[PDB]
Order: sequence, then C-alpha cells, then structure tokens
Amino acid sequence: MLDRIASIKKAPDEEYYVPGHRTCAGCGPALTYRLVAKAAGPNTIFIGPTGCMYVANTSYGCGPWRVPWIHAQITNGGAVASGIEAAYKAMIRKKKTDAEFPNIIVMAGDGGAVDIGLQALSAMLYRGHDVLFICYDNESYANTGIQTSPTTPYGANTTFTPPGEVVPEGKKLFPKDNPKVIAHGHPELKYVATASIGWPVDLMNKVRKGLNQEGPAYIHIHAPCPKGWQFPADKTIEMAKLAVQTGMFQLYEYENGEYKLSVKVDKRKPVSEYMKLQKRFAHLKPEHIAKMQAFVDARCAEVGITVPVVASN
Amino acid sequence: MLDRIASIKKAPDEEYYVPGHRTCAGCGPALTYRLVAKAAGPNTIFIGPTGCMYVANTSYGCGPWRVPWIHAQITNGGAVASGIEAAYKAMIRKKKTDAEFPNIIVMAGDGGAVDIGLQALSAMLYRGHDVLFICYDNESYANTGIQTSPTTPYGANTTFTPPGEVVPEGKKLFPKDNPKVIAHGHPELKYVATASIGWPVDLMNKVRKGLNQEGPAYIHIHAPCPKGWQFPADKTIEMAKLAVQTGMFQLYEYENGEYKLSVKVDKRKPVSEYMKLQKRFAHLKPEHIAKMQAFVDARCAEVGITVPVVASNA
Amino acid sequence: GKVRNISGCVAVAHGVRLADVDVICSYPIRPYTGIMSELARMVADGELDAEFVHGEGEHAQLSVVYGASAAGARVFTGSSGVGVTYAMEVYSPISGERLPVQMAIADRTLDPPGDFGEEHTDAECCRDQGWIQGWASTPQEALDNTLIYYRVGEDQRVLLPQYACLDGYFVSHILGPVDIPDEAQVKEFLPPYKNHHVLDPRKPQIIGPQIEPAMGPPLQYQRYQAVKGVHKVLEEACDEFARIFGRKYDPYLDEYLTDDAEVIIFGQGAHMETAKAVARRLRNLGEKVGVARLRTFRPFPTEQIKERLSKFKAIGVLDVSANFGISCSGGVLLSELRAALYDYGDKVKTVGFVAGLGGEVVTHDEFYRMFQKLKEIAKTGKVEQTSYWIPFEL
Amino acid sequence: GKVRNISGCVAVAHGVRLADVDVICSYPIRPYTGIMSELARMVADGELDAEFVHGEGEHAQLSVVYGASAAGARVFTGSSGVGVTYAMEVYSPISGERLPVQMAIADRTLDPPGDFGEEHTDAECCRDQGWIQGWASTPQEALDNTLIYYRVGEDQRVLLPQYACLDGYFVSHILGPVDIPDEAQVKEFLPPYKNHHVLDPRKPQIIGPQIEPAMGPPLQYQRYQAVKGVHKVLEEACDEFARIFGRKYDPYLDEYLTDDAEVIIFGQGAHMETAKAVARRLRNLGEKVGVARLRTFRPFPTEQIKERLSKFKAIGVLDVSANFGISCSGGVLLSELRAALYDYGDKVKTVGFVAGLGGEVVTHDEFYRMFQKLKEIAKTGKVEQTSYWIPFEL
Amino acid sequence: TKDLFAEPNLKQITVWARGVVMNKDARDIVVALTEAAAKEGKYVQAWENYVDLPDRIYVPVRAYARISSDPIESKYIYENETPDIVVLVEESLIKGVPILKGIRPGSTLVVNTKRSIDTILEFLGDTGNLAQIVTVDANSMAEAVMTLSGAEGATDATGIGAGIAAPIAGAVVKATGIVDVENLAAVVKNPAAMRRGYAEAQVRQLPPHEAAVSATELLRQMPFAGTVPSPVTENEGMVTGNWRIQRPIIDREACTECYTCWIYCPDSCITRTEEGPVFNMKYCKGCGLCTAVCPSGALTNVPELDFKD
Amino acid sequence: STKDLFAEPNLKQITVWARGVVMNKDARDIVVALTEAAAKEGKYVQAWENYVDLPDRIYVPVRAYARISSDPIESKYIYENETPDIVVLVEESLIKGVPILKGIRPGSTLVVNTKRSIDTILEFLGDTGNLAQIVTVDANSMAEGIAAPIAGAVVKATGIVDVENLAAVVKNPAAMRRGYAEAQVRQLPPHEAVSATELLRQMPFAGTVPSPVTENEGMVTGNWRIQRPIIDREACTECYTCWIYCPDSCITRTEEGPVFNMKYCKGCGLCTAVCPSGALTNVPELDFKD
Ligand SMILES: Cc1ncc(C[n+]2c(C(=O)O)sc(CCOP(=O)(O)OP(=O)([O-])O)c2C)c(N)n1
Ligand SMILES: [Mg+2]
Ligand SMILES: [Mg+2]
Ligand SMILES: [Mg+2]
Ligand code: NA
Repeated sequence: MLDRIASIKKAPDEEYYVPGHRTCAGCGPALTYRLVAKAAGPNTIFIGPTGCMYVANTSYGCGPWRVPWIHAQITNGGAVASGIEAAYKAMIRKKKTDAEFPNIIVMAGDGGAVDIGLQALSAMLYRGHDVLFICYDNESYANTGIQTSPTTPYGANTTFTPPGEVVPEGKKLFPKDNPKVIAHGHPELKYVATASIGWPVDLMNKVRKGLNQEGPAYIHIHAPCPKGWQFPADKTIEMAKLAVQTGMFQLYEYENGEYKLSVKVDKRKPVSEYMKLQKRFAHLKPEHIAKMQAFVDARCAEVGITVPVVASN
Repeated sequence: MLDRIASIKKAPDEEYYVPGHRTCAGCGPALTYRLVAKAAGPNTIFIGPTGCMYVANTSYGCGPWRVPWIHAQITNGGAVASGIEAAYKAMIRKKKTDAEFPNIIVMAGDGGAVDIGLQALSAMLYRGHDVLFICYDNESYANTGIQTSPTTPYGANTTFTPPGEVVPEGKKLFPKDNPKVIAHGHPELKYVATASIGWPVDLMNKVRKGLNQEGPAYIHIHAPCPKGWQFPADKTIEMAKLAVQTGMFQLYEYENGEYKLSVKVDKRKPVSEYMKLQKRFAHLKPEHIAKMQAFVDARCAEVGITVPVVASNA
Repeated sequence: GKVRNISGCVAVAHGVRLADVDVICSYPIRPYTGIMSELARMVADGELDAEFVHGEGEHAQLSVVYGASAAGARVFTGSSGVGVTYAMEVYSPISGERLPVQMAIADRTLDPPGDFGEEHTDAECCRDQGWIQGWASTPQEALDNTLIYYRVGEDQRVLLPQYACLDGYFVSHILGPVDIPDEAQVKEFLPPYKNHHVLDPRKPQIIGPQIEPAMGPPLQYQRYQAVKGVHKVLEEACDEFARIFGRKYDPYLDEYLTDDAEVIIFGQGAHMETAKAVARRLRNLGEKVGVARLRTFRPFPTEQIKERLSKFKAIGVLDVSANFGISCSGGVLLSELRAALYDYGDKVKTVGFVAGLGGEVVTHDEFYRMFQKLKEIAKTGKVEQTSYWIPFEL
Repeated sequence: GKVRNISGCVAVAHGVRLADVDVICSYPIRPYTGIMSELARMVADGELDAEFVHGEGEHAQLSVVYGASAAGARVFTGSSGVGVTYAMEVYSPISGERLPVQMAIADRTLDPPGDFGEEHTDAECCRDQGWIQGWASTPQEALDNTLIYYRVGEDQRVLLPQYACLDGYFVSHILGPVDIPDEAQVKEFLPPYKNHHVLDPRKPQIIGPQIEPAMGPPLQYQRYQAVKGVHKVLEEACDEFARIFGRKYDPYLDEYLTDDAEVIIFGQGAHMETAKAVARRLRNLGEKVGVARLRTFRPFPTEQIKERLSKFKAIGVLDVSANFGISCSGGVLLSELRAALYDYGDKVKTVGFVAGLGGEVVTHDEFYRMFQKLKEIAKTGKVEQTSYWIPFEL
Repeated sequence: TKDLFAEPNLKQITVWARGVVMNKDARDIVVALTEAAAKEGKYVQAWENYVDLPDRIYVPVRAYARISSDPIESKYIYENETPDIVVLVEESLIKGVPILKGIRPGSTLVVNTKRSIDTILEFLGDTGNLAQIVTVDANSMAEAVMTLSGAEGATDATGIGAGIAAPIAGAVVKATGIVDVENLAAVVKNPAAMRRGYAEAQVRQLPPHEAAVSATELLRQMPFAGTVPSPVTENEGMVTGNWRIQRPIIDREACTECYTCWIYCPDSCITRTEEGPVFNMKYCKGCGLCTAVCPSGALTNVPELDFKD
Repeated sequence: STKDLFAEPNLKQITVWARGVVMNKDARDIVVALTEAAAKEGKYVQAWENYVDLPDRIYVPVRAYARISSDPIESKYIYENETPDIVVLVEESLIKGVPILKGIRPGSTLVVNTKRSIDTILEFLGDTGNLAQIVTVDANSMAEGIAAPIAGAVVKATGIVDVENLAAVVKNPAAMRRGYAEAQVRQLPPHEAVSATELLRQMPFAGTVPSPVTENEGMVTGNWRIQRPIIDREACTECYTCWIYCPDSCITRTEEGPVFNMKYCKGCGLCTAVCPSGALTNVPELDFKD
C-alpha cells in the first residue's frame, strides 16, 4: 500500500521522472508527470497517448522515466493499458512470469482523455481493469500548436477558435466536464478525483489513493500551459492556484455519490482575477466575462462550493 | 412544437414506420421504431447506425420509413447526425435550400450508443447540435447473434458470455448506465430520459419533449428482445412491464440535476420474478440472483425509488 | 489427431487453444464472430486459460493486444469487413514496435451498404502495414496457418504481426474435415513467445520514443529488412510442420496440374479450390489448364512467382475484390503478379478476372468462362482489355 | 488574380474559400493543421460563411462530412498520417454512397517513425476506396487541384469523393507564388453541388439499405463504371481550367524534357520538382534524361502511361513511401507502373527507388545517383535488383 | 455448362423451419445425417443458409444437406438449387413459401405434423416431381430446443439431436434410407426419439407425374448507389405474412375498441376504423402480442392451417 | 561527387538563433527584413522557420533561416541551412552551450545582441573556427522591436543588402540606423575548421531505449537559460517549496539545504516565484562562467 504524504518535507526524495526533457520552461504538465511518478514509485508502468507529455518528453530517441513506458495512440490510451493489465493478470496466473503486479498508469492529455480517447477510457472503466487513468489537462491540443479541445474554456483564443467579428469570443462552446461524465454509470470505478499542480501533496496523495484501489481510477489534473495560455514561465503555479481560487477549476474527490472538497475557504475570487493574466482571454469583453462568471458559478454550485464571490481588492 | 399525447385514444393514427420488415415476430426494438416515428411525424430525418434496426428493417434493398433515412456506421451515428444538422443550418443560412429545419433523430442500438458509439455521442452533445439521440436498448449486440454489450445485465448468457465451470454466471460484469454517463458534464444537453415500450404514450411524449428542445437530447429506451433474451414472441410487453416493476429498468426524466420518476409504483417485485421468464438467466444460482437484487436495489435508490421490495402472490 | 467436421471458425479457435494464447480481445462482426464464441466457451469451460477481454470495438481490440504483446503475452484477436478498416490506425504501431500480434480475418465486403458476403478487399486494405499475411482456403489450413504464423511471426529474427486470413462463410462457416493436432505436437513446433523488449519494472524500457528526424530512414529500413527475412523463416516453419504434423504446405504457391498446363488461373482462398474442380473437368475435355493458389500474400513472393509461373502462355488472375482505380482495372493480385512477371511481359500473357463481388459465389460456369478466355488469349497472343468484371463483361 | 507568396496550407484554404464550402470539420495533426487554422480565421473574420465543426477526431471528421454531403452541403475536411488511417472505416461508405466529399491530405508518416515529416504512405493506404486522388507539387497546384477536384467529383456523371494530396512541409509549409483566382472565375468553373439523392423530408429517400450477396456485383460494378468515367470528366475540367484561369494542367502526367530522353524518373509530388532540376543540370552535360511527374494517382492512368512512357530505355520509379511487403519491394508506384507497361516489359527496363523515408529530403545527389543507375541499366539492358532503398542501397 | 459439372451421385436435402424457435433442430437434422453418412465413408457437407442469417422469429429459414460417395465439388455454394429431400420442421410452411422450387424427380417431402397426409396435399397443390410425402408427429416425441450456443459456425453446447431433429431424421431414413438407422442412432443425443420417428412415420407414394435473370438485367435493376424512395403505406420489399404459424382472430361482439392491441403491434398491422381494429394479414407475423395484451378476450390465436385462405 | 554540380556559389545562408515561444518573432522578423530588402536589390530569397525545432518550447534554442542568392534557389526544400555565412543571436546567453558556429563558412560574421564587451563574449565562445568577424549591438536599448537594430548591425558588418533598402522594410528605421552605426565590429584571425550504414547500426531494435537511472542525457537543457536561480541561504528556511514545484527535477534536498542542478536548469524562475522567504533571485546567465 502507498502511504499518505503528510507534507512537502515528508514527501519522497526519489525522482522517477528525471531531469532532461524537451518541455517548455515552466511546463505544468511536466511537473504533473514528475509528481505522479514520484507518488507512484518504481513498480509502475506508464502509458503515454500522443501529446506533449509524449513528444516533448522523448525528444529525441530517449526519455525521462526511470520506470518502463510505452507509446499509445491518442485514440487508445485506455485500451493499451487494459491489455497490459490483462497480460500481467494472465502471465502471473499461468506462471509464465515471476514479476509482481505493477502500478499501471495512463498519462493522457485532455484530447486523449475527454475527446478522442474517451471511448477507450469509458470501456476500461466498464471492464474494471486495475488501472489508474490520468488526464493532464492543459486545456488545448497543445503539441499540435494550441487548438481547441472540449476542456478549452469558453472564450479562449486558440488557432481553431480565433476571435473575429463573426465570432468575437473566439470559442463559443463551454467545456465538457470529463470527471463528472465518467463518475456515473460505471459500477467498477473505485475512485474519482480532480487535482492541480498548485497543490502538489494533495495531487500525490490522490494518485496514491487511486493506485491503492483494486480496480479502475480516474484523476483529472489541472496543468497550466504557459505557451498555450500565454503567461510567463514563472507564473504557472500562481495560475494553477488562481484557477482553483476563482472556481474555474474545482478540486475534489467524488465517492459514494458525494463531493469532498479539497480546498475549503470562506470566499471565491471573481474569474477576471484569473483570466486577465492570460493572453488567451485578452480579446474578451465584459459581457463575455460575465458569461464565464455565470458558468463558473453554476459549476461551483454543482460541487457545493457556496461561498460568496469577493474581489481581492 | 409537438403536442402532448393524452392517451392511446388521442395518439396519432398516422404511421411513419410501415408494415414490412425482416424483424423478429414480437420485436421490441421494431415497436420502438414505430412509436418514435409516430411521435416524430413527417418532418424528420432518421439516422440508422448498423444494428438490427438497420439490417432487419432494410433486408433487402428496401425499408419501412416514410421519411428520409440514412445508414450510419455503428461507430459514428452521433457524428453523421452532427453533419446533417450542420448542413441544414448552413444551407438554410446561406439560402441554398427552402427546406424547413427537420427533426433529426439517431436510432442507435446499445452497442452503437454505449460502447462503440459513445465517443461520437458525447462529442455531438458537446457541440450542442439540435439532434435527438435515441438508444434502443435490447441489452446485447443482437444482429450479430446475441453477444454481450455494456448494457447486458450481470449474469446474462450471450455467445460471448456462456456459463461454464470457470465462469458460472456467464457474464461477470455489471452493466454501464449510459443515461447517467452522458447526463453530466455536457452543458448543452437539454433533456435526458429513459423510456420503455411497455409505456408507449410515455415513450412518445418523451420523444416529442426531446424534439421540442432547441439543442441535443438523449432518450434511452428499454426494448425487450424475445430472440436474445429467450422468451416467447407474445411476451415482449409483459417483459417490458416486469423490467420496470422489478426495477431492472428505471423510467424517469433527468432535468436540472433532478430525477423525476415517470411511473408510480407502490411496490417493487423481486428481480427473480422477471429473470425466471427468460432463458438468458436460466443458469444462474440463488446467490447470483441475490447479487442482481442488490445491484438493482442500489440502482433504484440512486434515482429515488424507495418503495419496498415485495414478492407477488403471482 | 482427432478428425472432426468443423467450421473454419472452430478450426481457428482450436489453433488458438493449442497455441495457449494468454490474452484474447473479442468483438462481434459476421462472419468471424464464431471464432470468438468458441474461444469464449473454451475459456468458460476451462479448456483454455486466457484473459478474455470484451473490446468496445475493433480499434480497441488491436490496441488491447498491442499492449498485451508489449507486456509479454501471446495474443489473439480478429475481425471482418469494416471492423478491419476501423482498426486501421493500430496496425502500423504494432508492426513498427515489432509485436507479433496475430489477427484472424474472416473476410466480408466493406460498407456501403451493409453486406455480409465476402470480398478480400477488407484485408487487402492492410497490405502495406508490415505484416505477415495469407489466405487459408480450407478449415484445416485455417487451423494450421494459425500455428505456422505464430511460429514465424514470433521468431526472434522476425517479430512481426500476422494476418491469418480465411474466406468469409466459404471457409469460416461451411463445415469441413479437420485433423486437430495434440498438445505434444504443438509444444514441439511452437516455442513460447519472447521479444527483445517488454514492459517490466525490473528491467525498465522506453518503447516507442519520438526519434530524431535523421533516424526515420534507418528505422524504416530496419523493419524492411525484417520483412525481407520472413520467407526463409516461413520455409523452415513449413518444413517443420510437415515433419511434426504430417501435412506439407508450399510456403508460397499451391499448384494443381501446372506441370504441363498451357494456361493457369492464379488467385487465393476458397474460390481457388473451385477453380481446381473446374480445371479437372476441363482436362477431361482435353484442355491443358491449371491452377496456382497463392498461399502467402505478404510479404509477396515476387521472385518465387517470377521463377515458377513464367512458363505459361497465359495467366488469368482472379481478384475476389474491388480495389477501385488500380492500375489495369482488375484487382491487387493482377497488378502485383504483373509486376513480378514484368521481364516476361512480351511472352506471358496476363489478364484479370474480378468476381465473387459482394460475396457472390464464383461459379463453376464463371471459371469455365475464364478458362475459355485464357485459351483464346493463348491461341491469339492478344489481350484486348486487361480485366473483365464478371458476370457483366465475361 | 492577386499573386501572393503563400504556403500550401493557405493556398488550399483559399481554394476552399472560393468553392464556398458549406460545412467544414476540423481536427489537428501536423502538417495539415494550418489549413484548418486559416479556415477558422476565415470563418471568424467573415471571409467564408460555413459551419465550422470541431470534430472529436478524424473518424468523426469524415463521418460529419458524410452526413453533411448527404444533406446537400458542399463539404471539406482533411488530415495527415495516423489521422488518415484512423478515419479509414468511413472512406468506403462515402464513396459507395457517391458523396463527393473532398479531403485534403498533407502527408505525414504513420507511427512509426511518427510526427516529423512526410511519406506518401498515409494517403496511399486509401488507394482502394474509390476516390479521386492526386498529389499537388506546388502551393499553386494545391489551390488549383482543390477547385478541379470539386468540379470533377461533383459532376453528376461522377459523384465521387476526392483526396487532394500535397507533400507535408515541402508543399504544406514552404512558401510559393500563387495566383489566387477571383470569385467570378470560380463561379464560371464550379457549379453548385447537386447529387442524385439527398436527405429531405419533402422528397424522402432511404440512403444505404442492407443488401444480399446477389445484389453485391451489380452495385460494385456500378461504382466501378463511375470510377472508369472520371478521366474523361477530368480532361474536360483541365481544358476549362486552362480557359478560365490561364493555367494548363495535363490530366495525367507533368512531363519535363522527355522529348528525346532515354531514361526518366517517374514519381509524384514535390520531390519530382527536385528531379527536374537535376535533369536539367545533367542535360547541360549532354545526358538525355527526363522526368514524368504523376498528377493523377486515382483512378490510375494505366493506358495513358502505357502510351506515353513506353518509348524509354529505362524508367526509375520513385516511391516516397514504405509500402511493406509489396511485389518487387519498391513501393506502390513501381508495381502499378510495371503492371501498366507490362506488354513492353522486355524492352522498357524498370527499377524502383525508395527514398525520402520519414520526411527526409530526396536530395540532388540522391537523384544524381538515381539517374546514374538508370544510365547503367540502359547501357546493359539489365536490372539487378528491382528496388534500391536510398541511401542504404544506392 | 450444367452437364459438364453434373454430380450424378449427389443428393440434395433442403430443410425448412421457423427462425429462432426451430433453427437449432433444422441444423441438427442437417448435422445428424451427414455425421451418419460420414461413418459410412461418404463425403458430406452441413451448413445453414447464410443468407437467412441472422434468423428471425418465425421467418422461414433453411438448412441443407449434401451427402456423396464421390468427393463433393459443389461445396462453396449458398443453397441447394435442386433438392431431392425437402423437410418441413413446421407445417404452415406449405403456405406462401417456395418449398418445392427445383426439386428433382423421385424426391421426398417430410413434414413435422399431426395432421393427415391428405390435408397437407390439399394445401400443396401440384407436387411436380415429388414422389414421396411423409408425415411425422415430431412434437409428440421430443421438444424444439432453443439455445444461444451453436450460432454462426460455432459448436453447439447442447450437442446434436436431443430434440425434434432426432425423430424427424428418423423419418427421413425411413423415407430414403440415406443412411443406416444405427449410424443415425450413434450420432444423436436422443436415439429413442429418433427410433420412434423411424418407427412411427407415415409414408405415401404420390400418383404418377410428368415433367433465371441475366447479368445485364441484374445491373439494370440496381438503382443509383442502391438508394430507394421511402415507401408510402407499406414496404413491399419484405412481405411478411408467410411467417405465420398462427393468426389473430377477433370476436367484435366482445371488442371494447380500447385499441390496446393497436398501440403494441411492432409491425403496424393494426388500423383503427369505425368497424374496430383491422388486422393486416399481408404482413401480420402472428406474434400474438395483440392477443396477449387484449383485456376483453376478443382476440384469440388460431393455427394458420385451420384456414384454407 | 556532385559538390560543384549542384553548387550554389551566389547563395548566402543566414541562421538566426532565438529563445523558443518568447522570441520566435524577433527571429522571424529579422529574416523577413533582410530578405525583403534583398528582394529589393533583385536577389532570389527565402525566409522560414526551422520545422525541425517545432513544436517550439519556452526558452529552447530555436532557429529562423534566410537564403539570399543572385541565382534562383534550388535548395528550397532543405530543412536547415547547414553552412551559414551569417549567424545572428537575438539573446546573449545563446553564446553559451549552443552550437551556433557549426558549419560556418570562412568569411562568416557572428552578430550578438548584448551589452557585454566583445572580449567577454569571446571567452564564452572559445574556438570560433572559421569565424571572421564578431559583432556586438545593444539592440535592447535601441528597441527601448529588436529585429531592426539587429538587422542594422548585420548590414553594417556584412553589407549583404543596402542600408536604405533595409530602411524601407524595417518597421522602425530609426532603431535600425541606430546600431548600424553603433555596432562594434571586430575582425578575428579567421583560421580553418556518418554513413547511412553507421546511421542504421546506431538505430536500436524498434527504436526502444533503456530507461535512464539518474538523468536523461538525451536532452540536456542547461543551455535554455537566460537566467539562473541564486539562493541566499541566510534567508532560506529549507522549506523545500522550490523543490516540490520544479518541473525539471533540478533541485535536491541536502543537509545544507536545496541544491540546484545547473546542468539541466532551464531558468524558468518558478522556484524564485514560489519561495516564501524570498531567498531566491533570478540572475542573468552570462554573469557566470560555468
Ligand atoms: C489519431 C491522431 N490524430 C491526431 C494526432 C496528432 N497529435 C499529435 C502528434 O501527432 O504528435 S500531439 C496532439 C495533441 C494532443 O492533445 P492532448 O491530448 O490534449 O495533449 P497535449 O498535447 O499535452 O495538449 C495531436 C492531436 C495523432 N497523433 N493521432
Ligand atoms: Mg492538451
Ligand atoms: Mg443491442
Ligand atoms: Mg429539437
Ligand atoms: Na490499483
């Protein structure tokens, strides 16, 4: 069993995601991978559906994982992990390997988890494989040059949703909420949580709680992208914290039909205090910001964040 | 604006799904198609992802729909529908057609809605197309010869889950509950409901209510399969009713985070009263039945069905 | 061993059972479904111990066994028709990662519209993927190819996936006599699967990194070399299969009455057995006709065909497929046979016959008409059009 | 019209803009992504009124434009690499339902070698599907083919989908001079899309009913005949395009210095332009070398090739692709050119060159080594091996 | 070229049945006699009509037999075109179904029925080259077995010949002697039932009797892309009245005109009229759903061969 | 071989190095300015971004390229300029750890945007090989974008195009001319400076590689730095907030507090930005020799 981590000072020293990878300076998903790898430990197999955390990390002909890792299509992350799990189950049962049963972890991008990889994720949960499926959400198809995905917020500028006089907000669609999509209707699902690199001990503990379950788990991790969102490389953690503080991202665990909120404070900041720091929102007018606020308010109510919205200054 | 149907007496006489199709005697999905077509009327385009209600209905080189219909892959019903919707919107806006905006309806089997068609369904809801997506649920891959799908109940015999000494229950897995899967996290989704051919007026009213929404809707319809479930052809409606009375299938509307139950029941029959009438469950032992009962109890509690479970005299 | 009257579906399932496969991923589509129904029974009855994974579709099936193969399991899956094309994306990753996945293909005409009848079109769409590929024409051969392809594909000189193809309905459903091998024979023939890479935390590897631009051509050429090495390993496998099981297969061409034949029909699969029966009857009329059935489609036996088939006056190539827009307007076999026999193009007349479209039977009478056309070509030395679509054109 | 220095991506987008496409479905994969980025801007800025649908993947992209084309919309989509194979299932339903979908393909290798550069392998996987298909070698041609394929594909005699292909990076990114047509020109060249069936409640049709095997051959033959009629319509479109736009394309072959060439290199796409530059240099040295660039890949110009290219001593065929296991071990073009020229196989020597794997440049030097191999073959009249994988073997 | 490819020593058996409820037994008859003949060194092939798949409840389906002393050269075919033995697992199949198409001189018709030989002949009309008619009350001797196993070429977990297939096949051997009754006994799960079939089976010799579409027309008939116009009132491409083993009969004096029957018919075969519900016998499949939901007893099911029409 | 056969004698190759994402327009606007000014003189030109460097990452050294010739360009398809005549650096730190002088032809000119002396720069460079000139320009002050002043310094030292022609194409001519006259130009003593079979043998089975143990030497990222984190341990409480937020695992906990791995550190500044004690400071990378 993987133990709860009490604090940063009591966090593990060992790194299983080592220096050396072609990820942006300040890359949120890179930090996500580091913390997940730290939490998972050495008895772990990683599955990498195509995206930044595959391409950026293996450029070129190498990699930063101390543990085994395999490339998956962006379409089949859940299915590839299903097969690795089935193999280990069968090989161990049929006495054809003396290897121990490993942690099996999918590191899908938001594209590979909520859009083009969803069907394979849902099926893996349906079949009940002992696998942890992670979405590292940078809110676009990032490696292809930043294009709208279903987790891309309303009003965000991407190369597929540029603002213009016909479509002033750039993106008119509000995002799909994947952790809630898969949290219902899958009887074998043992654990669902949202995490954020802003809260790194909380993140690692959620990963360990997911791995500790005998059956499938889904963790959706917010991972700000300074390239794609257009903010300075040293503001990635501030952005992550503000996402949660404004309710743009909700942090929780969902179990037995109930939401356990991970960060509980007496107020919520207005979304503008988050959006104005990112040039992906630079084009938006007050009426657009108001639509975002109303949406976020509804999202917070859904998980039971009922504190008032209060400007910082 | 499609109107409320008060009763069988006040139901539309018009049929838009006509006699003549190579569906089984007593086919529940066929009746589903008939009732959906009747509720929708003539200003309707159907999309048929591969499955019985495609193959059985068009065998061979023909079909029973009075309205337009097109074949879809089982993988892409939701995406084909998205295209038709997008095309009509663009053609009308760019003034290249004088056609009115039609009802656009996918008729997907459980495979083509919950398993291999789920991704395209979820994306259609995400994009917010003005489309009604229906799942007709016969709880297997039926046209291929009755194979397990995610909606196949725990313990059901199919050719992919035969009972044997290594797997006594036949199917070890409990089913995915698709209406709850897609009901959350899709902001554009206007309406979600479950229905059953056992309650045809309720069914038709939900179809119309779904169509009346300006945006996507999902209706999951229970459609007993005498061939697949192995019960007599003249028992299809009794099976439908018993599914609801035992809570094996729940009838409701899910709107704004709330379940509104469609049929009042004062007592819930034990699931064995339903399962004993179908040979797909004949291999099951008492302990297996008890597991089914516990699952159904949890499913019922989930939607606010709190009545007691009471064995019948019958 | 025991002889039973079984479908090609059940024959394949026995081959899989005998190979003691570790992971199977299922999904239904006529006409291959029966393979997975029998395997599912075998698992539930304890005749085979394997993970039997309910795939959500064919893309997933191929993806599941990709993952399982990388973890060291011997794997099996299969499909038909549009199932083959739905899984298209995954075939190249499997080949390129040198994972010896075996996929059974019971052929079925591609949509549209829905049609359960067979064409080889579906599996032929996969001809570039870097896989071993061939058509069984009987249930016996369907079983036997299952074993042979695991042997060849899993050989550490090869490590390539294989498409074990068999005609839809004609081989998959129609019952035929099959000699089922016993466990001792298979154990002597088929070593346990061992790759050069595997996912194992005790010996950690990074499988499929983004390679640098300059390394593209060497990675492609490396796999090309592996592909070019298959034939030698297949020849050895057929030799061992003869010794162990008592059935001797030609690695490339199943020839019938070709020694003294003036004209032959070349093609693959069940319909070639019909061709043999027609040839035998025409021989009674005095016609020197013959048949060459292609056993191995990939990698194509170019030089073997050039050497063994260049002695005929005319070759009619049957393509039971709709390879639209292809050079010479026959099917794929006509193009590739002509490419192989190119040096002899002035002397060896070739023409293509497209038949069996949509699963229609290629009748004795249709083969009669093909042979009659080849006789004329042999006499005249003229090919007037390079292909005939039967029964509309011939 | 206005002459601008633009990428192939942007050139394709102007073609789509000028065709006034009604439904577009997007998804990202390098290097075709820029096409959709420019279209998204064009829609946002009001330069094009079209429904811009965010597909959840390539399979969905093709499925969306299938639906829209059946509802009477002119439609556009596109992809690259494994996006092309992921959408494979849908290609045959589109063709068989006679929906003139246009799909741009900017070539990207399959996985592996992955995301860097181009091979023609991705698009060539689609060569059986019953589509019009060809490679633009310049941004100008990329735009022009967009318009030409819409006109030919949507012609009521044809009604077939088209793959408008262009080399990844070398056409998709590298800037080139493009004469952008004006609206009046395109309106004279391209009539509005009208199919023989459409989804419309006022005139209800059942599109794609299931058929029995006996119905299979008539319907397959019906599509075959549609395919065989494309060339005539394409000739008419190329004549009209010359008249209206002032640019005259050969419908089949872009020949350069073939008048008295003794050897040529035959191939398609952007690397052929490099071949031309090498040919001219060798010509100044007195070498009688030439180049024939294939403009139309599907339906294959079998007879046009037989007629126009049978006058050479040797033809070297360039395949910028990895078609594994294929007859003669080059690529697809080598097999289909040989099948076409089969009657002349004793006189016209042929050899395949595989190069530009994984997006590598086919360099001037490599082409020099190609022409020098042909020179040798021409003098001795003999071919030693049917293919050379460059630069490992030549 | 039919004569060049003639197989003089080959006999063709065509077995007709009702889909789903009798498909397993039809297959077993077909599997039984080939397993029996193969014990006598004959060449055999058993298959189910693939075009009839998937089977639907009550649709006429077929299974076939080819047994041969000389190797079979007509294996890769879909159906027997010229049957020597026609078997009907269900009796109503003598109505609206081409069960005697192409039969060869000296042929035998075996019928699973409790009705007289005369009565069956009353329905058949001209029996052409049929030489023997045989009736066997198989439903008295065994049950019609239904299983999800044995489908689509898969092995049958219930084995062969436990049900009505055994006595039926027994009657075939009595009719034709195509195999030895002992070899049939060895390959069935219910030799007793088979033996009663073999023992109890009435045979009659019929009175003395004296005895295609081109490729161009086939293509000419195929519309653009296979697309067809939506029907207006009925789909004549699939007329399903001949699926009936029974039909719904209404007593209109008892009818309440509640129209419960009307709303539940899967085949749209009921119409509301001022005379009451009207039942469309062109398409009605006799599923009995209308009869099962009727609250008044107005509706009953009656066997199809209780009717001349 | 065919060296002279396909040679392009009249072609000049320009390579512009920049920091990914943040300066990839500075780089492009430079190659566009020089080529638009050359196409003014009647030359044949090409300007493009290095496809090999895509997708660009924040602070990774990326390249934009220019080809200028009096003859038609026949090397259009070639991804990269292999033999640059003019190497241009948009950010000064790029003189450290980056192969900016690879393939340089004799007579070449290195242009750097910096305030530092030429002598200091030369210390970082070391063996400049075929380099003829070394040019410094304080374009940063002149933009106070920097493309025009840097372009001015390029012209002044090389004369590849004319001053007025560049003036007609730059967005700020003033900042262009300023630095055209202020660029400190200095001439050096310009001394002199893998088979497919080998490539094949280098490619592992299926491209699979072993997992690393402590570091990924395949992608050393120290040379991404514009700045590095400097600690004041008198302020540091050893809370290890910096440690847990580094996306590149460049911090190690020790008895003496956090240690920073300069072999891999990218100078993203996150550690500096998360420090509760303010014990970290970002400091320009060229201020350090190692
Ligand atoms: C079937 C398919 N379609 C597209 C791609 C291209 N592609 C990439 C490639 O070819 O390298 S990286 C990428 C982005 C995926 O976005 P997401 O899953 O959100 O991760 P991230 O890149 O971390 O944002 C996409 C989309 C593909 N590989 N396969
Ligand atoms: Mg992403
Ligand atoms: Mg179903
Ligand atoms: Mg609506
Ligand atoms: Na676990």
